[PDB]
Amino acid sequence: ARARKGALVQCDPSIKALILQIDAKMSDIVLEELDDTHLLVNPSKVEFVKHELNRLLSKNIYNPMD
Amino acid sequence: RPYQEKSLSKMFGNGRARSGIIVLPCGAGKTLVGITAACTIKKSVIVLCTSSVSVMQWRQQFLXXXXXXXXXXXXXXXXXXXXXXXXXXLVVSTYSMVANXXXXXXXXXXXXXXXXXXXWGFIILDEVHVVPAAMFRRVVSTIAAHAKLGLTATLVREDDKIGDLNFLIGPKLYEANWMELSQKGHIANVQCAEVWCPMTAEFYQEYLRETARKRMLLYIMNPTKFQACQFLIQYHERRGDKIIVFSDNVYALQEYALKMGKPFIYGSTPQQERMNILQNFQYNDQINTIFLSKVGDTSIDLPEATCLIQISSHYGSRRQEAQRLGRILRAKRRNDEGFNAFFYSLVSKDTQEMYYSTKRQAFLVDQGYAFKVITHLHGMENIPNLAYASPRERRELLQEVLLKNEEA
Repeated sequence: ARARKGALVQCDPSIKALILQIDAKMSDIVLEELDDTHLLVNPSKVEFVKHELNRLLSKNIYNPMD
Repeated sequence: RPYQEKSLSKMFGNGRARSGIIVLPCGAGKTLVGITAACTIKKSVIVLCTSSVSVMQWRQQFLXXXXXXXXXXXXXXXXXXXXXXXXXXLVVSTYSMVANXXXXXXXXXXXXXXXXXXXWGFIILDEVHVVPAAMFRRVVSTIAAHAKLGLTATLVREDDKIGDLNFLIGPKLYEANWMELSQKGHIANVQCAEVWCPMTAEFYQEYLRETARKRMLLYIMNPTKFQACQFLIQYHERRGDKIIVFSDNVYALQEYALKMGKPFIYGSTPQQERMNILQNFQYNDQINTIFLSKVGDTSIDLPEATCLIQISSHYGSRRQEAQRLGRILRAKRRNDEGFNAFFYSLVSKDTQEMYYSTKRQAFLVDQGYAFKVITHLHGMENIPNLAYASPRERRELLQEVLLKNEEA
């Protein structure tokens, strides 16, 4: 009977935990935890939530191979 | 072997005043090249070794040539001594015995007689990749001959000191390509393969909350690594091939060893039990999966088991694992029409250890070996004997890993 607007994010559980860490560091990110592979996230952050993801997967991967 | 005469042609070119490094596989006959050079020079030859088994092998090569008992071929060790004679000599010494500092067991004078009387003329250093260290610089600083030779199999290290050997002993003269040698002699085809196993959520968040070497205790103890490990073990046992499991960590080797119910060899282990496990691996067909640590790999390499599994690993020591892997690969030679050697690297996604194992695979690319990635071989879903496949066993294993973190 209620309807709220958000951003449905579908990803693997590891990326879900990473997004929960983004919400744990910056706040005002994740609105709800739907299941193991979905999340309700503030739309105005999605691009950021994406870009930061790249950053946190750029700090994790390393691999300069030089 | 043709490449051995290709190396001896350089000695046949100039003759006098020469020094360099010759790269030959462990399965090749570099000791035969040392014997031939000793026959060409005919002088007091000293062979620097780090283990007594290599001394016994060099003595066996001396027996393959001629003479060892008469007062000419000497033996230097911490147990006994043997006299020598000029104009011709063959002796093997230990790095730790010649180095030392002030500890003495009334034997450093016996070495300072071989170094004081000036009975030399040919230098042979086994495994030159270990030379980058102060003790070896002291050994070179306490010796001086007319011709020097460096027998080694590898030289990949990240200490940025391998280039110094170009002036400490001499620049590398001949580097044999292991692929062309594989065409000359089937030294087991190298199939490099990384197994990408999924990572659970709890071990992922706990893995991120951990750091340093403690997070390795959360990277190895992943349930999917146990499931894929059992799948590879049962698969190789179904193919009728023996399995060798490597692990840089002793605790993980004991965990997988006790959970798989197979013999294990690690540090502080009695030598009689090690020899018993070796004989059971050589003769008993019921033991086709052994768990070997660095002690079981550096001391002895067996020509059996075409299945090599890698689980535990340490940061930076990827080149050493590539050298040991190369030793197990070169140790398997018998000229077979098939002869497919399989190296598996059990790695989990989003972990800090796979990104160094990729550097190890880069070392495996520099050698010309073939590398391919493997996400998952279909067949593990049909194995009901897999452990830690149920959420109950995954939670219990999680509690065990948490207790292990509380102990460390």
